[PDB]
Parts: sequence; structure tokens; C-alpha cells
Amino acid sequence: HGSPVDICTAKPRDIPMNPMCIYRSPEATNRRVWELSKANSRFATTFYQHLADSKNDNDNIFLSPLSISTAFAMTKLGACNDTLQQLMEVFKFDTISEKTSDQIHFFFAKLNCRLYRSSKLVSANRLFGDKSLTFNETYQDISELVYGAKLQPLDFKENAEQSRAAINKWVSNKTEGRITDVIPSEAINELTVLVLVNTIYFKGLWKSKFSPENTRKELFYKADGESCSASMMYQEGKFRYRRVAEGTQVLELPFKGDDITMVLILPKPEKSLAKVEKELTPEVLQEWLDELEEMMLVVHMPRFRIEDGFSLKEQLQDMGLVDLFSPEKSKLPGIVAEGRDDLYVSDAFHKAFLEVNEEGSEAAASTAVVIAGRSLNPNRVTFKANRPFLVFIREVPLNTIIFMGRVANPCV
Amino acid sequence: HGSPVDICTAKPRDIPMNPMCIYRSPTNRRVWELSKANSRFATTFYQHLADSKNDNDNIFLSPLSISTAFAMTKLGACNDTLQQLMEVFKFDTISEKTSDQIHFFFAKLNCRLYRSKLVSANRLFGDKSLTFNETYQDISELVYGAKLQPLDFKENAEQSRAAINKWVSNKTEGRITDVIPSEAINELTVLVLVNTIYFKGLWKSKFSPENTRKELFYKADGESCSASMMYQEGKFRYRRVAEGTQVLELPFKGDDITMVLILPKPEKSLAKVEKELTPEVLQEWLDELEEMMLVVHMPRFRIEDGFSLKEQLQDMGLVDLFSPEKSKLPGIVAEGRDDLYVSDAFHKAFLEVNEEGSEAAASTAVVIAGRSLNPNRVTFKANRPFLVFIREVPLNTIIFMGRVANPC
Ligand SMILES: *[C@@H]1O[C@H](CO)[C@@H](O[C@@H]2O[C@H](CO)[C@@H](O[C@H]3O[C@H](CO)[C@@H](O)[C@H](O)[C@@H]3O)[C@H](O)[C@H]2NC(C)=O)[C@H](O)[C@H]1NC(C)=O
Ligand SMILES: *[C@@H]1O[C@H](CO)[C@@H](O[C@@H]2O[C@H](CO)[C@@H](O[C@H]3O[C@H](CO)[C@@H](O)[C@H](O)[C@@H]3O)[C@H](O)[C@H]2NC(C)=O)[C@H](O)[C@H]1NC(C)=O
Ligand SMILES: *[C@@H]1O[C@H](CO)[C@@H](O[C@@H]2O[C@H](CO)[C@@H](O)[C@H](O)[C@H]2NC(C)=O)[C@H](O)[C@H]1NC(C)=O
Ligand SMILES: *[C@@H]1O[C@H](CO)[C@@H](O)[C@H](O)[C@H]1NC(C)=O
Ligand SMILES: *[C@@H]1O[C@H](CO)[C@@H](O)[C@H](O)[C@H]1NC(C)=O
Repeated sequence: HGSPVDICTAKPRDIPMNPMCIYRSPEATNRRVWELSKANSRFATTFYQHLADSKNDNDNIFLSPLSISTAFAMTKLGACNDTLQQLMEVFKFDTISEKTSDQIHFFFAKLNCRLYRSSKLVSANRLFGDKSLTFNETYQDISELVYGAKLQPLDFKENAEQSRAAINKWVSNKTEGRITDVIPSEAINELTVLVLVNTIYFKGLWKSKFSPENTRKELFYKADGESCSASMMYQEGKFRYRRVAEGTQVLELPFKGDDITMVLILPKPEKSLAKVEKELTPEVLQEWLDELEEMMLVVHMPRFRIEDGFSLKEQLQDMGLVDLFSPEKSKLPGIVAEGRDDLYVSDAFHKAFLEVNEEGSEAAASTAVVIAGRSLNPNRVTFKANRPFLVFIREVPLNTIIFMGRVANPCV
Repeated sequence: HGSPVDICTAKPRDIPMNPMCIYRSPTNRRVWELSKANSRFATTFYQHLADSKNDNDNIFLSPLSISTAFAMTKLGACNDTLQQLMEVFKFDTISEKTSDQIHFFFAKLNCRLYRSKLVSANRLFGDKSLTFNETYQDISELVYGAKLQPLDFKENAEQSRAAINKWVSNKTEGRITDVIPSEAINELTVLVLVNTIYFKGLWKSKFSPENTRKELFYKADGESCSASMMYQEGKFRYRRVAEGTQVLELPFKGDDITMVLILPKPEKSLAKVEKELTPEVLQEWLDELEEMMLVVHMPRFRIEDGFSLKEQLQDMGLVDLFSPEKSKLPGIVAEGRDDLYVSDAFHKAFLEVNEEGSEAAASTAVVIAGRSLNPNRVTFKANRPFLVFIREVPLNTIIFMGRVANPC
């Protein structure tokens, strides 16, 4: 009698499932799966902000924070010491009050089971290790059981570029031809050892379809004030909506099953999207969603397609002292007379001197922090018009942000 | 009737410390814990600095000085600005609770440090036309002894610049003269927080001029030049650690302040030693250097360095995972290969919205590799570039540190 092992159902009894190292973290569904979605959502918003920071407000942005959280959780499996701790912290997995890092994989397995079990929402993970190497069995086993990531051998040593073409094809296969060149040229060479890959594919139909005979060409105004032609869709009906504080709007468009929805966030005609992006936290997002009431309204949005991509190594390691140097984001309310927070460090310098001779040595140094007050120029476009907005594709019962981004240019 | 409020004496309760905001982070153990944090910023920051420079250029800074100035700047920070500040400077690793308690510990440490000559002076220069918050002003005077001198930025930037620079020059015996560059201050400048640190000690074991000789020094780019090398033999704390690195400690009259020189073995690049550098590693080396009779020979030289902190700090978010040296992934390959690191990682995404619904896709690829090679052009035994640390031993504090890449 043979029975296929399944983590969703229960853990094996003999197959060892313990990572090589362990990090003990500080401090209406499953408490575990819930707290993990909360951590994931915390990485999504935090990462998004940093991402949006390094880009031009005229550029679109689109990513799957869940996808990223998944790939690195998979990579975490073999991490140790400091590498493991940083990973735990960077992805907010350590915000799960008291819990060893190895428990994260199982909660992650419980989440993926609930997510990928109306509207198509699939995911596939895979490991591509070099054929000449011998990979650790427990690692290979945990990866297959927790993330369903089997290890496929490739010849990086002798056939890098062909191996790359292989991994890219696999991913094109798991995303219906949508993601074709995930791994760039020269990214893989004879020194490569293992490539961990995650993919997520989603395609749903509106619970409340739009009718083609109602789409119209209209001018859409970008952040820099320039305009372009856009096809705007139109329909009126009952939709969950809400006009929050400062005038921000939140609109939820659900897909056939109702458990996956698209949430649109538009700032007040006078305020910029950047104001809404910096204020974005997982709690704020939750408050908005919470206080959403259904009502008769006219939904007016552009039909478009956007493709985006970026290096995580680059983005992840550039999260240092950012706010203090930003006129918009800097918060230094304590310095001046009465809360004046337009203060920000315009620049800081350091000078040092060292002399060593027969009698001894002399050393000097000075650090200068230069704070200045400034402002943000007014927004070019103030009149009501089609402007850029935020987009989220959520799984509601699981409180999970699958996709998210900024639709800054839905043209041509 | 009147007793000056002195923090070096006081206990947490006595000193009323209330900053605008607070941050909750996850028994002189504190002063100790603070020095560790500073030391951790020190190494982290150095590695990043060394990284963006040419291995042929010298490097010299005072991490303590930067930590101090930004700690002073932290007094008026809030929300995300305050958290980042707490984290980037590793203050969030101090087993405490509220972000305000570190200014109390930093004061305790500055007390022990500044009472060989080792002094420090901090001052705030605000625009005369503005009104500065009284509490902020009081706390900066109490904790860092930073008084607020008014200057006319709004009307006389260039003159005010000259003023601040002259004060710095005064507190560093004319060593640091142009800390603040031109155009760095203008009509919109509001406040300039300045820290200063000066040190001058004599060797506990002086060097004799009659023994200095010009010797060839080989730089990182291969070429060689002449340097005046000092010579003397005696008992010094030393040690030839793992991977063949040498650590030498030359103390100053008083023993409480010392210079530590770090030299990698011939076939190892200084750059690789810089990249592997961690507070713990540094500690272990220092921890048990044995005293022994040996011939110490080092160059006599001077180096002056300066740089903008914005660029550096803005990107201080590195993760060992992307570091060939520091990455730890012993669980992937059988037996435990240590050299595994993520060479790069990519994300790609797609979204299409139309009348019928929407379609989204995405992939994340993490590429792990091993066998990273650090260029090494001077692999023979000769005078080469080394690391320099000037530390306070009873307070395990790194006051100054740098790279001597060209004493010529
Ligand atoms: C200067 O910055 C100060 C921060 O260091 C800031 O102090 C805060 O001021 C408020 C109001 O004066 C205090 O709140 C008081 O009032 C509330 C309600 O009236 C009481 O419940 C409180 O107990 C308290 O009595 C804050 O406590 C105080 N924060 C501190 C110092 O702990 C000043 O407001 C700033 N002043 C200027 C000129 O802007
Ligand atoms: C593959 O990675 C494994 C981590 O998931 C790692 O597991 C460790 O394997 C060793 C065996 O060498 C276990 O040590 C055992 O042996 C002693 C004496 O026989 C026992 O007393 C111990 O309690 C233990 O059972 C480790 O405990 C085990 N680590 C854990 C926590 O699972 C393998 O070593 C790696 N294998 C290869 C090929 O590198
Ligand atoms: C930044 O943090 C401070 C607290 O450290 C927050 O201050 C509170 O602001 C609200 C207004 O929304 C007031 O009702 C409270 O009285 C404030 N608390 C204090 C200091 O008494 C502030 O809201 C935070 N700002 C952000 C980024 O949301
Ligand atoms: C890394 O952690 C392991 C246990 O997880 C420990 O045995 C080892 O000494 C650590 N490595 C270091 C930092 O020396
Ligand atoms: C620096 O300031 C002191 C007083 O604080 C003054 O006496 C001294 O002359 C100044 N330094 C010099 C010599 O310029």
C-alpha cells in the first residue's frame, strides 16, 4: 500500500526535515498562516516604497511580493548564522513573536496550500543545480516537500548559456509565455551552482464584466504633466468603495469567485500619488479595506498592460539611511520651534587626519550634518483627470497581497 | 542651593530625557552594549566605504565621530526617519526598550572616554532668525554638550561656513580645516550639527630616528615606491592568526589607548581581509594576542581623507547573502561548501487589464554561485598596505580606523 506524502495534510514520520541552522526570533483562519501573511504584507509595502523611491514617478511599477518572499524563503533553507538572521529580518519573518525560523517553511507550506487549491491562480517552484555537484539530501527533501521544488540538473559548468535558455523556457511555461527572459545574459557561468526559481500565474474574469462598446479614447495625464492617449473602460454598478481621509479613494473590483479581488487606490485630484505611497503601511491598507461599503457607482479605468523587472540584489541592499535625506520623507519635528517638518539633511561630510612618526601618533576628525528646510514643487496637474493610481491583486480570506504596483502610464 | 546637572554622575532617573519621539526596539553592560553597536557600525561602514574606492587609495575616518553626530541628529527624528537611524547605526541592538535611552548611554560612554590626549567637542549652529525647540536644545547640551551658536545662514552663508570651519579647526588643532565645502550651505540651511574628536599620544615604546631607513613599499597596483620605515625591537602583543593574518598592538603611554595594525599574509589581498572583517573576528584576534620579543617595523606617514556621508549611508543595506566572503549557506551542497553566495537575483512581472478581467504573472530567480576570486597582485613578502585601528581598550571602542595603502 503506497501513500503520497503531503505537507498540506501531515508531516512525514521518518524523512528528516530540519534545516542545518535555526534562528529563534524575538518577542477567522489559522493563527499561523495568518501571521505569515501579515509578515509578507509587511515586506510588500516596505519593499514597494523603496522600489518606488528609486524610480521615476512617470514609470510604471509591477511585482509579485509573494513571489519574492517565496523564492528567498526557499533560499533561506540553507542559510546559517548571520545570513539566516538577516534573511529572517529583511522579509519580516521574525515579526512572528517567538518562533524558530524552521517553522516558517511549514507555515509557508500551509499558506501555499490554501492559496493554490473559479479564477486561475497557480504557482510553481523549482531548483536547477549543476550536474557535477552533490546536493544535500535533507535540503533537497525539505525543498520538495515544503515548496514542491524538485531539483533538475543542468550543466552550468560546460553549458551556461544553454542552461539559462532552459530555465527561462521553464518559467515561460509556468507563466503562459508571459515571463520569457527572467534570467539575463552572463548571469550564469561556469561558477554557478544552484538557481532557485518561483513562478505565480493568475488569470480571472471580472465578476462584473466591462462592455467593449463603452471603452473610449481619452487623455491620461502622467506625473510630469505630459499627456498620452488611453482607452478608458466604463460601467456602472454596485461596488465596494470608500473615500478615506485627505480624499484618497479605494475601489475593489472582484473576480468571479469573490476571494481574489483587484483593489485600486487613487489619490485626491490635488494630492500626488507619492503622498499616498509614503503613507502606505499594512495597517493603513487594512483600515481602508475594512471600512469599505458597497454602493451604486461608476467605475472608470484604463485597459492596459505593463511589464516590469529589476534586480533584487540591487534593490535589497540599497535600503539604508533614506528618509533623513529626503525632503518629502524626512521627519525631524523635534528640532524647530513648532513641528516644522520640511527639514531634511541636505548633506553630511566627514574629514579625518592621521600622522604617525617616531614619537607617537596624532589623529583628528570631524563630522558635519547639514540640515535644511525646503519644499516640494506643486503638482503639475491639479484638475480632475485620469491620473496614475496604485493596484493590488489580493486574496481576501487569506489576507495576502499577490500582486501590486503603480499604473503610471497605461498608454499606447 | 545650586548643583550643576551632571550626567556622568547621575542615574537614568535623575536625568529627565524626553525626545519628541520614541522607538521600541526588539549594569554598565549598556555602555558596553553601545560600544559593540558602534563597533558593528564601524566595520560595516568601513567595508562599504573601502568597496567604493580604489585599493590604491588610503582611507581614514573616525567611525565614533560619525556615530556621535548622527546620534545628535537623531534627537529630533521621528517615525521612519528615527527607526532607520536606529537601525543603520546598530543602536537597535542594545538590549533596552525606548530609543531615548541610547543618548543616556552614549553620554556615559563619552564620559569614560574623554575623562595621552583624547578630546571631543560637539556644537549646533542654527540660523539666528529661527526659534529652536527648548527641550531639543536642552537635551543636546546635556547629553552631548552641544550648545547652539546662532549664525546668519539666511543672509551670510559663506561667512557662516568659514565660521563653522574655523571652530572645527580650533577643536582639532588645525588638523581638520575645510570640513564644510562651498555651496554646502545657503539661504535655506537651518541647522548644522558638528562633532569633533582630537587625539595625540606618545608611544609607550618610542621609536628612534637613527633607525629609520627608506624602504621600498609595494602598492595594490603592483608598482613600488619609497617609504621611510621606522625600526625598533622589544616586547609587544602580537599574534599570527588563521589564514596567516598578523595583528600587532602598539600601545600609547597609559596603555588605555592603542594602535592596532592588521596585515594579511602575502598571498591574500587586503581587500579580502577588509571584506571578511566583522566585529567578532576583530575581537577574537585582539582577544589573546600574546606578548613577545619581536622586531616591529612600520612606516612614518600622514594621510588626510574626506568624503560625503550621504552617498555612503543612503545605501547601507547590504546582506551577507550577496557577499562571497560573509555569505553562510552550508546547507545547500553536501559536506558544507562555505563559498556559496547569491551572485544575483531577478524578478520579472506582467499585468494586463481589459474588459473581461485581468491576467498577471511573475517569476523570481535566485542565482547562487561559488569560487569568487579576489584580485591579488602583490603576493610576495614585502612592505604592503595594511589596516590601522586606534582603539580604547577598557571601553572596547574603535575611535579611528583606516587603510594605509600608500605611505609614500
Ligand atoms: C519641543 O519638543 C518637545 C519634545 O521633546 C515637546 O514636548 C512635548 O510637549 C507636549 C505639550 O507641551 C507634552 O504633553 C503634555 O501635555 C499633554 C496633554 O496636554 C499631557 O498629557 C502630557 O503629560 C504633557 O504634560 C509632551 O509630554 C512633551 N513631550 C515630552 C518633552 O516628553 C514640545 O511640545 C516642543 N515645544 C515646542 C516649542 O514646539
Ligand atoms: C545535510 O544537511 C543536514 C541538515 O538538514 C545535515 O544534518 C545533520 O546531519 C548530522 C549527521 O552528520 C546530524 O548529526 C547526528 O549525529 C550525531 C551522532 O551520530 C547525533 O548525536 C546527533 O544528534 C545527530 O543526529 C545532525 O544532527 C543533522 N542536523 C540536523 C539538525 O538535522 C547533514 O549533515 C547534511 N549532510 C551532508 C551530506 O552534508
Ligand atoms: C509618528 O509617530 C508619532 C508618535 O511617535 C505619531 O504621533 C501621534 O500623531 C497623532 C496624529 O495622527 C496624534 O493623535 C498623537 O497625539 C501623536 N502622538 C504623540 C507624539 O503624542 C505620528 O502619528 C507618527 N506619524 C506617522 C508617520 O504616522
Ligand atoms: C554558526 O552557527 C553554528 C550553529 O548554528 C555554530 O556552531 C557556528 O560556530 C557559527 N559560526 C560562527 C559564526 O563561527
Ligand atoms: C580656540 O578656542 C579657544 C577658546 O575655546 C581659544 O583660546 C584658542 O585661541 C582657539 N584656538 C586658536 C589658538 O586659534
